Amino acid sequence: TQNPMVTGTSVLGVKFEGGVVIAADMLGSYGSLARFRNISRIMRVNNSTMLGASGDYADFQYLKQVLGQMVIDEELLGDGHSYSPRAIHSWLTRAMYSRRSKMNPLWNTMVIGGYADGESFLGYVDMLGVAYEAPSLATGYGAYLAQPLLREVLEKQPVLSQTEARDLVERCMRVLYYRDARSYNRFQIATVTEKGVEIEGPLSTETNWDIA
Amino acid sequence: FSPYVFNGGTILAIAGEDFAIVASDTRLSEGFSIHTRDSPKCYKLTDKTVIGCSGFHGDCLTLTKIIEARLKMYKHSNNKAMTTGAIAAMLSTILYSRRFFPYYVYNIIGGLDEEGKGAVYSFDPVGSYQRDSFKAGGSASAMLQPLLDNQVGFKNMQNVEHVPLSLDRAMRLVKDVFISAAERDVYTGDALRICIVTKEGIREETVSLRKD
Amino acid sequence: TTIAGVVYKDGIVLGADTRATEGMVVADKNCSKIHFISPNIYCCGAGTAADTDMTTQLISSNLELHSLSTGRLPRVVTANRMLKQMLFRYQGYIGAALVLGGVDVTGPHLYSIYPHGSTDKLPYVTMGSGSLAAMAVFEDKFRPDMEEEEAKNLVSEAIAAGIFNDLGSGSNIDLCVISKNKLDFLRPYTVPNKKGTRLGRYRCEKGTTAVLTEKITPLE
Amino acid sequence: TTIMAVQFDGGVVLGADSRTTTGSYIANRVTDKLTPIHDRIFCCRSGSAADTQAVADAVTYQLGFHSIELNEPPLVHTAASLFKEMCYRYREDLMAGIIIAGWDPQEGGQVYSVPMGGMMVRQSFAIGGSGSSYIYGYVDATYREGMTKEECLQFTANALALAMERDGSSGGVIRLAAIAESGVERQVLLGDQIPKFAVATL
Amino acid sequence: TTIMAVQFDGGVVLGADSRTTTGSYIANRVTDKLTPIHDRIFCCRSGSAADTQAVADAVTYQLGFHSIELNEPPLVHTAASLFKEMCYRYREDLMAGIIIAGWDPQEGGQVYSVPMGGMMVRQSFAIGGSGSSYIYGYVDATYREGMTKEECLQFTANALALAMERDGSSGGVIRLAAIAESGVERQVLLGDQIPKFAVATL
Amino acid sequence: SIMSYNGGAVMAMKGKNCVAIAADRRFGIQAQMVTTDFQKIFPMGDRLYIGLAGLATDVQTVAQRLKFRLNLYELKEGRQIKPYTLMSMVANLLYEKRFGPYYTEPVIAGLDPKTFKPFICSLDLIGCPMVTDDFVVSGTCAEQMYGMCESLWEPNMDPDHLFETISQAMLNAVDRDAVSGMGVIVHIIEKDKITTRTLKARMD
Amino acid sequence: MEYLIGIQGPDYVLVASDRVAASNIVQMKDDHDKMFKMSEKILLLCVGEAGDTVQFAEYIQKNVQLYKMRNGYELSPTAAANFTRRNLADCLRSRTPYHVNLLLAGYDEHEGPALYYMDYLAALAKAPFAAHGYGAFLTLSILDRYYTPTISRERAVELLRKCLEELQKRFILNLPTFSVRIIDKNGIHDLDNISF
Amino acid sequence: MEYLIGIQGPDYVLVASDRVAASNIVQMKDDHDKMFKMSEKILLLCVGEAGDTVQFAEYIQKNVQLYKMRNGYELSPTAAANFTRRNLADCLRSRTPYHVNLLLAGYDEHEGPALYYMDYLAALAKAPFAAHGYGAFLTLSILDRYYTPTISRERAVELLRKCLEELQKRFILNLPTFSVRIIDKNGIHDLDNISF
Amino acid sequence: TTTLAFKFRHGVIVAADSRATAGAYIASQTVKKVIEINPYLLGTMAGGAADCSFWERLLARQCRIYELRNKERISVAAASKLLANMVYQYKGMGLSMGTMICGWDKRGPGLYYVDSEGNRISGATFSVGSGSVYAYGVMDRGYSYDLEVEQAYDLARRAIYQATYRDAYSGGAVNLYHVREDGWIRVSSDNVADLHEKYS
Ligand SMILES: CC(C)C[C@@H](C=O)NC(=O)[C@H](CC(C)C)NC(=O)[C@H](CC(C)C)NC(=O)OCc1ccccc1
Ligand SMILES: CC(C)C[C@@H](C=O)NC(=O)[C@H](CC(C)C)NC(=O)[C@H](CC(C)C)NC(=O)OCc1ccccc1
Ligand SMILES: CC(C)C[C@@H](C=O)NC(=O)[C@H](CC(C)C)NC(=O)[C@H](CC(C)C)NC(=O)OCc1ccccc1
Ligand SMILES: CC(C)C[C@@H](C=O)NC(=O)[C@H](CC(C)C)NC(=O)[C@H](CC(C)C)NC(=O)OCc1ccccc1
Repeated sequence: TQNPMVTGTSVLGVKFEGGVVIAADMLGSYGSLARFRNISRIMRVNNSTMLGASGDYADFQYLKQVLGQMVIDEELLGDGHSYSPRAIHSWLTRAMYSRRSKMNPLWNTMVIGGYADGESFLGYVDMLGVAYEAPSLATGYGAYLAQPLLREVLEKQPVLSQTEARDLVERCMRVLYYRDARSYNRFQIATVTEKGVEIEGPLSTETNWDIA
Repeated sequence: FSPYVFNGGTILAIAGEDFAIVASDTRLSEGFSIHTRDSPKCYKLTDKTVIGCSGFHGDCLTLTKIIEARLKMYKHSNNKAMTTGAIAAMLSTILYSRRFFPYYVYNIIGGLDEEGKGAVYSFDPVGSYQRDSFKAGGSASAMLQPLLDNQVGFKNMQNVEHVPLSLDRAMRLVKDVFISAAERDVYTGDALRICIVTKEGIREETVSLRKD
Repeated sequence: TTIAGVVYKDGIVLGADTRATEGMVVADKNCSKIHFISPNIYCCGAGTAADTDMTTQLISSNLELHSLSTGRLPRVVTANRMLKQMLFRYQGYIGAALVLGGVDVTGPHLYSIYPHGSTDKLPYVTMGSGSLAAMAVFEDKFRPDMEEEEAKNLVSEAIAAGIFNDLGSGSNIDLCVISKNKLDFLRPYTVPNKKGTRLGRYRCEKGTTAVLTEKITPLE
Repeated sequence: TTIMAVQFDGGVVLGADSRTTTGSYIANRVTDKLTPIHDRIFCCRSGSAADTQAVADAVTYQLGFHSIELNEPPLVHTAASLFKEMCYRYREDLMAGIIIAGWDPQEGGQVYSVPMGGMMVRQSFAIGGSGSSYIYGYVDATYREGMTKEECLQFTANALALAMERDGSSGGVIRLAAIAESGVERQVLLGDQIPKFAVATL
Repeated sequence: TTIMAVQFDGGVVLGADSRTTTGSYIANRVTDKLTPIHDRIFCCRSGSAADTQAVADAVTYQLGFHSIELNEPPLVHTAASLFKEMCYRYREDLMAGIIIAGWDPQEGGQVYSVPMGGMMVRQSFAIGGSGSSYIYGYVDATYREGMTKEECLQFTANALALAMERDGSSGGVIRLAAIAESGVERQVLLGDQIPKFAVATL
Repeated sequence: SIMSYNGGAVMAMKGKNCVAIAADRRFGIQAQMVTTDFQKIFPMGDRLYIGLAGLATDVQTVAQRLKFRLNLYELKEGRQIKPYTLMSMVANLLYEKRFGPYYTEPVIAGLDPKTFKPFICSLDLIGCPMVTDDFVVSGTCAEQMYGMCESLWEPNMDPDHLFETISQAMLNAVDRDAVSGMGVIVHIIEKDKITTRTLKARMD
Repeated sequence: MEYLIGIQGPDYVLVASDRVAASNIVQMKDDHDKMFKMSEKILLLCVGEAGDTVQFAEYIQKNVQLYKMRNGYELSPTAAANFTRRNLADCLRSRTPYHVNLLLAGYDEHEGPALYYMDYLAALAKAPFAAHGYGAFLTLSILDRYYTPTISRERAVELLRKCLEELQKRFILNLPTFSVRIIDKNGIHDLDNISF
Repeated sequence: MEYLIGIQGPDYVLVASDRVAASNIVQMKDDHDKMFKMSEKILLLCVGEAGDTVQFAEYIQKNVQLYKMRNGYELSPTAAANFTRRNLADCLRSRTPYHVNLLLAGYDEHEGPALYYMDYLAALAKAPFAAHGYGAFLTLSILDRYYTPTISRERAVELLRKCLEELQKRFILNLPTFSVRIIDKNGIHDLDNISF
Repeated sequence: TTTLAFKFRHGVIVAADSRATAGAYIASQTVKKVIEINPYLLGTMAGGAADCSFWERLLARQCRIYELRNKERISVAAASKLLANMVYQYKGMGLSMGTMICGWDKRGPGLYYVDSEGNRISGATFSVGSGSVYAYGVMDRGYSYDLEVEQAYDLARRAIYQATYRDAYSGGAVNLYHVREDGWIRVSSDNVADLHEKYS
C-alpha cells in the first residue's frame, strides 16, 4: 500500500504472570474522520496466539485472511504440531520485510501476544520488518503516551498479575483517549492464558474526568 | 515511503594474541523513542566467531539469518565449519549482491583465525572489508575509534613500551569507551554486552550503562 | 527536552531536565532551562536554546522596567501577553516553546506559550520532545489542590518519564516552587543518572607528547 | 474544531467544542473557543489558534476604544465589520474563520459569519470549523424558525455533539453561551451531559 | 456523488443521486449509479466512472458464472468478497468506493461497504461518495433500529436530498431501490417529489 | 555542510588554576590545503583567549569585530573584561545575525583577571552560551574530540598534566578527520605565564 | 578558468598570470593583463566572474591611491590586504557579492616581501607561495617539491617555468602566454613574458 | 570535446583527428588514436561519450571484417556508412543508446572517394568536407572559404594545416598534435602528424 | 586517494596511499589499494572501495580461468579489455571505479587505465584518485624513461607523499610495487609521517 486509506490507532500490549493482554480501540479513521466505529482490530490467530494491528485496515484484513488460512492448513495435518507465537512472529517479520524489499509495504504495525509451554510471549513487527520482543509494547501514539507508564511500572515491578496488567491497560487507554486525536472511547481487551484466547466485548473508558 | 530507518547501535571489536572481544550496546531506538533496552547486537556464528551488526534493524535481522543459513549450507557441502576469514569473504559477496539496494548495516566480525590468534574484520554497507586489529562501528564509532587508536595503537605516544594487549586491559578499555560514549551519544546506552572468544569457547558478560 | 508545570494548592511547581543536544550528540549535560522572569514569575524554555534565552531575557528586562515604574509586583498575565505578542510578530520563526508560571495578587497562574504566539492557561502543561511522556503522568496522577510535597513528586515523576523515554532529554531534574510567600529554586533537585566509574587508568605521563616549538611569555 | 451560533428572538446562542490539536496530538482538551469581545458580543474562533487569538485581541482593543469614544454600547455589526476589515486585509497571512454573535439594542440578537478570506454575511444560524462539514445536513433538516432560547441551546448542543463524534479534530466538552439583554449565561456540558446517539451494532 | 444503503428486517434499501461530473461540468445529470450485480444483489458506485463500471461488469461476470456452477442463488457476502478482492488487489490503480446491498435466503438483507483501499465491513446502514461527508451527523441522529421498508425509503430519500442540496458534485434526481425476497422495486424521485427543507431568511 | 567547507577544530580544557586552549593549523578549501599556519585562537586579554572554528572568512570577521567591541568596552570602562562578560558580548554579537548567522562556534578560555579562577565556555553559531567545568569542543571532529576528552580528562590537573591531556585529545581526534589537522597549537594559561607550544602532528 | 601564481623570496615577490580572455570556447584576447598596480610596491592579481574582477580591483585601486594622496605615504601590503578582505567580506552577504579570487603581492621597507591569498569568500591567508584556478591543482605540488625559503630570484623564475611547463603538458586549457612581474625594494619590475 | 575533420578530393580522402584523452582537467594521454580501420580502404572516426565510442566503433569493425571474411570482398564505403547508420539508429530508442559522432571516410574502386557525416542521432549525410567537435564551429568557415572540388592533396594538407592553426590561435582547449591519414586507391596511408 | 604508475626502462612502478574516508571521517589508514591479480599482474584501486575491490577480484577470477583454459598467462591488454567490458554493462548505474592494470606480458611492460566511465587507454604514466592532480605535477617534472631503479622508487614515493600533503582525502602509508620481467615485488611500505621527517 503506497498510501493508507483507513487506519487504526495505537495498539497496546503487556505480559503478566501466566499470559498476555492486548488492547485496541474499535475505530477505523479515514484521515481525521471516524468512519467505521465498530471494527475489531484484534485477531485470534490460534489457541495460543492473538494479534492486534495498527495502520491500514485493508492490509490487516489481508493478513487476517492469509494467517487464518495458514492456521487452518496446519490443523488439517493433525500431526500434533502447532505454530507457536514465536513462529508466527517470525513469519510476520519475513512477510513484512519481503514486502518492504519489493517496495510494496504492508502499512501495518502488529503486536503479537501468546502463551505456550508456560511462557508468555509479546512481539512487535513494523512496516519495514523491524521486530523485537519486549515485556510491554505500544504502537502509534501509544509509544509516546502509553509506553512511558507501562515501562515505569514494569521497571519498578518486573512481574505483574492479571488484575494489575488489566488495570494498567485501562489507565493507558484512558490517557490515549484524552490526548490521541485518532482514538475512540470503545475498545477491546484480548487475553491469552493457559485456557486459550478471550476477547472482551466493547468496553469504555467512562471513567473520564473533565474538570475544566 | 522510505524503506530505511536508523535504529542506532554501537559495536566494537578488539583482537588479541589469543582472544577476540566483540561488544555492543543493547538499546534499540527509532526517531526520539526507545523500542527496547534488551536487544544485543552481537550474534554468535560458530564456536570461534561472533558478528556485530548495527544500523537498520530490518536489515540486521535478515542478514544474520542469511549468514546463519549460509554457514549451515557450507558445513553440509564441505563437512567442516567455516573459518573467520571465509565468513568475512562470504559476507563481502553477500553485501555486494545488493549494491543497488544495500543492507543498511555496519558489520564487524571477531574471532580466532586458523592459527588461534584473534582476528577482526570491519565492513562497509556495500561489502568492502579489511583485516584490522580493532574497530568501532555504529552511532558512536567516531567517539570510540580515537581512544582505541591511542590506547591500543599507542599512536601519538613516544617512549612508551608496546606491551602486548592483555585480556583484562582489553575488558577495561571496552567498558570505559562505552561508558564515555553513553554520556555523549543519545543512541547508545541501557546496557553493554561483551562477547569474549577464546579457545575454550565464547564467554558473555553484561554491564549496565546510563538510561539517558 | 521535558519541561512541565502544575498548579498546586498554594502556587506553581515548574520542572525541567538538564540536557541540550546538537544534532544527535549531547552538547550540554547541565543546561538550565528554568528562566527567571521576575521575583514571582519563572519560565521554562524548550526549543532553540538561543531563542528561548533571548526571548525570556528580553521579557524579564521589560518586566523589571515595568515593575520599577508601577512600584508593584508584576502580573503573570502581563508576562504572558508580552511573550505571545512578540512571538506572534515573528510568525513562529523564534523556536521558543515556553511554560510560564507565577503567583501574583490574583493568585497562581500557569500558561503554555507556543512559538507561533498561541497561549493556553491550564492547571498543568508540558512542552518539548518529552512533552507526551510527561503529559501521560499528569493525565494519570494529577489531582486539583495538591499539597506542595505531592506536587513536587508529581512533577519530578513527569520529568523523569520524559528523561527515561525520550532521547532528547536526560541528566538531572530541576524544580522551581513558587508560592505567595516563598520561592524554592531547587537547581539539582534530583540526579537520576550518573556517569560510570572509570575502570582503567589512561593518565598521560609527562613527556608523552612531542613538541616542535615552545614559547613562554611571563605576565605581570 | 466546530463552532455554532444560532439567533432567537431577543438574543443568540453560541457553542463550540474544546479541542486544540497539533497534528494528531491534543495539546489542549478543555480550550475555550468563545472569546468575549465586549459585553453582549462574543466571537467563536476556528482555524489557527495564534491568528484567531491575535485577531480577537486586536478587535477587542479597537471596539473598546470605539465604545468609550461614542459613549454608547457597540453594535454587533460594527464588531463584525472590524473582524472583516482585518481578516480581509491580511487574508494571505491569517488562517482564521470567525462567527460574531451578540445582542445590541438597535437590532437585537445577530449572528455574522466571517469565513477565511474576509467576507461578512448575516445568517440566521452559522457553523464553522473542521467538524462543521459533518452537520450541514443535520442543521438544515432540524432547524426551525421561531425557536426559543431553550430550543436553540438544545439544537446547538445536539449539532456539536454529532460533529465531535465524527470529526477527529473535535472533542472534549461543549461550551455554550446564551446572550440577551439580561446578560451572558455560560455553561459546560461534559460527560453524560453531552447528547448521546446510539451507535448501530450488527 | 452520494450513495446510501439501509438494512431492514426482510431486505435492504439502496439510494443514490444522478450526477456525473468532469470538473464543474455535469456530463450526465440522470446517471444510474445502482448496478444490478445479480437478481437480488445491487451495488452503489462512487468515485471514478470508468473504474466502477469496469469492476461492476467483472464481478457480474464472476458472480453469474459462480451461481450457475452451484445451482443456488448467490450470497450477498460472496458478492462483497469478489468486490473486495478486485478493489484490494488493484487499489493502486482503482478509485472506487462500493456499497454492496442485497438479499439472500441464508442471511436476509445485508449491506456491505467497500471503500477505497479494498476494506470490507458489514453495516446496518452505509453511506459514501463526495456528498456523504455532509450527512454523517443527520444519519447518526435520525437512524433507529427496526425501521420498516417504508421508513427506510423515507430515511434514504431525506438523507440524499440533504447531501445533494449541500454538495456541488451531487444533484439531479434520487434513484431508490428496495430489494427483498419478493423482488426488486425501483423508484425515481424528481422535482417536487424530492424532500424539501426551507432555507433561512437572516 | 557550510561549516565543513574549511574544516577546523578547537578545544578548551580546565586544570587547577590553569586553562588550556588548542586548535589545529590547516586552512583549506574543501579537499585542498592552502596553508598550514592559519590562526584560530585569538588573544582577547592577558589571560583570555577566544578560539573560533568553521568558515575561515567568518572566523576572521568575528575575531575582528569582537576585538573592535572589546577594545571600546575596555577603554570606556577602564578595566579588563571578565570571561563571563566576554561570553555575553560574543553571544550578543552572534545573535544580532540570528537570521543569516556567522558560521563559527567560538570557545572561550581564560582566568578571571582578579581571582584567576579558570573559566571555559562554548557558543552555538547563533550565540547560545554553555559553561562547563571540564572541557568544551567545537569543529568538524567534535565527536572524536568528545570521545578523547570524556575518557582522558580528570579534575585538578597540574599544568604539565593538563597540557599532556589536551594535546593527546587533540592529536588523536584530528587524526580521524580528513579536513582537520596539519599541526596543533596549544596555549596553557597560568596566573603568571602563557606558554605556547606546537605539537609534532601528522601532515597527511 | 584563469591562472595566477606567486612565489615569495627572501627580498622579493614573483608573480605570474595567464593572458587569455575567453568567451564561450573562443580566445577573444591573447594579451590580457590581470595585474593591477595598487601602488609603487603592491600588485593585485584578480580573477573570477566577468565584470566582478575589474569592478572590485578598480574600486580597491582607487581607494588605495586615494589613501596615498591624502596621507602622503602609501599603504603597507598588510594593510592593503586587510582593507581588501574587509570590503570583500562586507559585500559577501549583500545583494551584490563579488565573485573574485585574489593574490596580493607587495614589499614593505620594514616587514619585507609579502604574498597574500584570498578566495571569493574573503578568507585571507599569508603564504610563501600560492596559486589560483584549476592550474593551481597541477602546479602547487611542484612548488611544494622544489620551493625553499632562501630561493634566489633566478631560481624562482626557473621554478615558475617548471610550473608553467606542467600546465602546457598536462592542463586541458590553452594558456600559451604568461605575464611575469617581480616586486622588491626598488618597486615593480616587468620581466619578459614566458611564452610557448 | 574531441576534434575530427575530413576533406574529400577528386581521388582521395584526407582525415585528421586530435590525439588528446582528458579525464576531467588533465590530459591523460597525448597520443590517442581516434581512427578505426574498418577495412583496407575504409576509416571510421569516432568521438563522443567515453566507452560508447570504443564499444560502437569496435563492434562495427568486427562486423565489417566478418563480412569481408564471409563473402571474400570488402564492403563499399556507402554500404558501410549505411550499415553504421542502421545500428546507431536502431539503438537510439533502446535502453542503451550510443552517444557518438562519426566520420566515415573510404575509397571505392568504382564510385571513388567518399566522406560521410553522422551525428549521435544517426542522421547520415555525404559532404565534400566535414568536422566534428567544438572546433567544427571554427574551422568549417575556413574550409568553405578555401575548398574547391579539384583540390590537390598537397593543397588539401595545406588547407588542413590552416584549420589546425586556427584551432591553436582561437580555440580554448589545448590540442597540441593531430593525427593525419589519407585514403586513395592504394589504401590507407599514414602521413606525418601535424604538431605544434 | 592517490595512485600512480609509470613505465620506465626496468619495468613499471606502482604506488598508492592507504587511506579510506567515509565522508570527512577517516575510516582506515591501512587499506591495500594494490591487488595482486597474479605473480605477473596487479591492479590499483581508486573510487568506491566496494566497487573496486569486487570487480578487481572478479577480474582476478576471470584471469585464472583464462590461464587454465589456454595454458598461457593472460596479457595486460586482454585483462584491461576484460575489466572494461565487465563494467560497461553497468554504465550509468552509479559505479565509481578507477583502476590501472600493470604487468609484463609477452610484449613487454604494459600499463592500462580503466575507469567505470568506460575509458580504457594505454600510456607510459598514469595517476588516479583525488590526489591524482598533485601526483601528476611531481611525477611529470621528475620522470624520465632512463631513470635508475633507485631513482624511480624515490620519484614514486615523493609523488605520492606530495599528494597526501596537499589532498585531504589522501594519506596513510606509501605502498610501492615494482613489476619486472619475472614478476612483481613489494619493495617497501613507508609511512607518510616517516617520509615527512626525511624530506623536511
Ligand atoms: C537547550 C534547551 C532550549 C532545549 C534543547 C533541547 O534538547 N534545545 C536544543 O537542543 C536546540 C534544538 C532542539 C530542536 C533539539 N538546539 C540546541 O540546543 C543547540 C545549541 C546547543 C549546543 C546548546 N542549537 C543549535 O545547534 O542551533 C542550531 C540552529 C541554527 C539556526 C537556527 C536554529 C537552530
Ligand atoms: C484555538 C482554536 C480557536 C483554534 C484551534 C481549533 O481547531 N486550532 C487548532 O487546533 C489548529 C489546528 C490546525 C491548524 C493544525 N492548530 C493550531 O493553530 C496550532 C498549530 C500551529 C502549527 C498552526 N496548535 C497548537 O499548537 O495550539 C497550541 C494551543 C493550545 C491551547 C490553546 C491555544 C493554542
Ligand atoms: C459512480 C459514477 C456515477 C461515477 C461518478 C461518481 O459519482 N464519478 C464522477 O462523477 C467523477 C468525479 C471526479 C471528481 C472523480 N468523474 C468521472 O469519473 C469523470 C466522468 C466522465 C463522464 C467525464 N471521468 C473523468 O474525469 O474521466 C473521463 C474523462 C477522460 C478524458 C477527458 C475527460 C474526462
Ligand atoms: C580503495 C578505496 C579505499 C579508495 C578510497 C578513496 O577514494 N575510497 C573512498 O574514500 C570511499 C569513496 C569516497 C571517495 C567517496 N569512501 C568510503 O567511505 C567507502 C564507503 C562509502 C562510500 C559508504 N569505503 C569505506 O568507508 O571504506 C571501507 C573500507 C575499510 C577498510 C578497507 C577497505 C575499505
